[PDB]
Amino acid sequence: VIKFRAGVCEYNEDSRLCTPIPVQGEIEIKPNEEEELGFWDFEWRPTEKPVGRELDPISLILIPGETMWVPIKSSKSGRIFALVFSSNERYFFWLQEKNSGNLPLNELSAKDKEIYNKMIGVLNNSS
Amino acid sequence: KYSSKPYKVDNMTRILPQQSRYISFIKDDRFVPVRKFKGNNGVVVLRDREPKEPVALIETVRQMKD
Repeated sequence: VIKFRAGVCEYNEDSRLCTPIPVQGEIEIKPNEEEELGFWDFEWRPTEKPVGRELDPISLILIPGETMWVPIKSSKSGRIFALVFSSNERYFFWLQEKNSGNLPLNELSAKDKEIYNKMIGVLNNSS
Repeated sequence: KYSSKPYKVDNMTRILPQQSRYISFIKDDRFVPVRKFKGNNGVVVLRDREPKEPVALIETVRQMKD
């Protein structure tokens, strides 16, 4: 699929959060378990121990056509990868590694140029 | 024997099933007796009445996936 560094941790229905929660890992955008549906499954898997807690709600489904990317507007110190759709189906994206520094006015974050270029693009595609 | 004094090692080691029964769980931590030691020593069990408190903490490999 399209793999990116990015950890699990709470979605945060409202209220800019991103508790640490273990769930250390890697993020993959795929277009489902069927691998053709316009809904996009957010596949996690641990690569960094996860505190023995899973923190995956037996797949998290991606509602289609309404994905805004908030990369760090609503900054609150370093990266929490935030999914705006109607600012209430909000999905929260945790940070385990801390590579490529904090670099200013790309995300406003702590893990910038790579994950943003991969992230936007994966969002736009229907396949 | 038994005499009720401090002893050199009383957690883990080699020990003996027979000797384990002379080493019995103290009420003087967060770990509480309810059996005066079980009498068995193949699965342990002292009853913890004061969860997530001082009285050691050294995760095993079972707590890296559970």
